[PDB]
Amino acid sequence: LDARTVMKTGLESVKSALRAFLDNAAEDLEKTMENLKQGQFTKGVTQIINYTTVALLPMLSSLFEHIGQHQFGEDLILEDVQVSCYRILTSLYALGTSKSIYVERQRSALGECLAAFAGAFPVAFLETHLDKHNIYSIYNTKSSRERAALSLPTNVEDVCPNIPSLEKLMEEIVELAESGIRYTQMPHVMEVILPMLCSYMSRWWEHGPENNPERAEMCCTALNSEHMNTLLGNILKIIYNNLGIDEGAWMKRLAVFSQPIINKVKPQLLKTHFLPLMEKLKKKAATVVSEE
Repeated sequence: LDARTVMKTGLESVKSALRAFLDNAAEDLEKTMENLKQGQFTKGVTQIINYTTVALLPMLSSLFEHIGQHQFGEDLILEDVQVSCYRILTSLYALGTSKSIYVERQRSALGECLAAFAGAFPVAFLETHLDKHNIYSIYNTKSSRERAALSLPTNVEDVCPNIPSLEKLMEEIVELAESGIRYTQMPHVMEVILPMLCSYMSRWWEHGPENNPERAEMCCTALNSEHMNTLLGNILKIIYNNLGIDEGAWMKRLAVFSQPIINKVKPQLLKTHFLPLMEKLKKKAATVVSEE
């Protein structure tokens, strides 16, 4: 797809076709939300679950990496498509924090779908405090009247009710890392939360005002080099605390997720906390696990 040219000059028929596609995808995701929450007992529900997990989540996630790495978020996701994507955040977060043996089988694809969408998402849902600067904000663009006219929560805190902000997600991550409990105790965080903020920072770090000193601290997201240091600290702490506990392929997926993340790491600041990773990964190298 070519979101740049499509948005700059495109026919309204195909325009509305794409907006209707996104709205219908969000609608299908929402109806799947309510009926897996109320549908613990099982089939049309099984048919729509198969539809979701086989086509809908994967192709949407693929479009998400597309938008992210082609940088097409600067054109396509602007007006009411981002409120559809707010609803998609609510859906995918409900999936991530959802506790269900039925979904435990396909939570693996859920993690990559969340990672892709957070990488492609143009609104700082994690920086609720500073979202006034974001020109992409539906609150800035839609305006209060059209916001109340449509289905907007009218609050930057309420735009994602159960979705936590970056600061409280960070305190949750550091608290669970300090606790250092078994992987099977609380897997959902490791295979859902981590990829989302990893992709989020991999996008928004160069959007950080530290990268562009001009227009700083009224730029759109304050995700600092100290923030990426903090998430490196989190990565090291959880990986060390869960080396011993039965590990898994999901960490190899997390390490692939952190591969773009460790690219931001200077190869000399690499050492003294990846040199510990050096030694505790190559004295433990008799495993299928591989990094770097």
